[PDB]
Amino acid sequence: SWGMMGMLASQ
Amino acid sequence: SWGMMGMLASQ
Amino acid sequence: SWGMMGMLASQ
Amino acid sequence: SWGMMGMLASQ
Amino acid sequence: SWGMMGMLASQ
Amino acid sequence: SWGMMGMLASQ
Amino acid sequence: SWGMMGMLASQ
Amino acid sequence: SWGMMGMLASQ
Amino acid sequence: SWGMMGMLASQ
Amino acid sequence: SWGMMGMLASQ
Amino acid sequence: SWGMMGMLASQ
Amino acid sequence: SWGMMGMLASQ
Amino acid sequence: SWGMMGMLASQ
Amino acid sequence: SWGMMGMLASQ
Amino acid sequence: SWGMMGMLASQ
Amino acid sequence: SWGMMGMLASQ
Amino acid sequence: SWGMMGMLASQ
Amino acid sequence: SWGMMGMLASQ
Amino acid sequence: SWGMMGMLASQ
Amino acid sequence: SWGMMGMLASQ
Repeated sequence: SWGMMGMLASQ
Repeated sequence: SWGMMGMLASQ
Repeated sequence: SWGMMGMLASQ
Repeated sequence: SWGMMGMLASQ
Repeated sequence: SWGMMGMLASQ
Repeated sequence: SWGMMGMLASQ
Repeated sequence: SWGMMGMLASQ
Repeated sequence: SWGMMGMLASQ
Repeated sequence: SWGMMGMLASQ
Repeated sequence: SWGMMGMLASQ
Repeated sequence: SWGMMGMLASQ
Repeated sequence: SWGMMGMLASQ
Repeated sequence: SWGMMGMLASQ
Repeated sequence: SWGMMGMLASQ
Repeated sequence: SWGMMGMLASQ
Repeated sequence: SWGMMGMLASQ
Repeated sequence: SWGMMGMLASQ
Repeated sequence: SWGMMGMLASQ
Repeated sequence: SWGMMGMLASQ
Repeated sequence: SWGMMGMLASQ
């Protein structure tokens, strides 16, 4: 089993 | 301004 | 079994 | 302005 | 079994 | 202005 | 079994 | 302005 | 402005 | 079994 | 401005 | 089994 | 300004 | 400005 | 089993 | 089993 | 200004 | 300004 | 088993 | 088993 999380934020 | 997030889960 | 979630927001 | 989200589940 | 949900909003 | 949503379920 | 969903929005 | 959506399910 | 999303599930 | 999700947004 | 994301899962 | 996730954001 | 984070777990 | 991230998992 | 975490922040 | 993670950010 | 950190664990 | 990081794990 | 940690900070 | 980590930062 495997999981991934990705987040990108910019102003 | 910008923002994006993503998640993936697999069992 | 598997699931995905994606979100994108911008001003 | 813009925003979109998506979800997918598979058992 | 599987389900999907998609939403898009804009001003 | 604009907005659209969709759902699909399959058992 | 299989399903597809496609959405396109533009201003 | 424009918008179109589509869904297809096959068991 | 523009936005499009797509999902495909196959069991 | 397999699934895919793709999203594109632009202002 | 621009943004795109993608996910693929295969069991 | 295998999964992939890709995200690209730009202003 | 900018910021991005990512996590991956595999058992 | 620019930013991109990617993840790949294979069991 | 293995996990990874990556973070990038900038002003 | 194997996994990879790559991130690139620039202003 | 800039800052990035990373961690990897493998059992 | 620029920054990139990468990780690879193989069991 | 093995682990790694890397940190970089700059003003 | 083996792992690698690489980081590059510049102003």
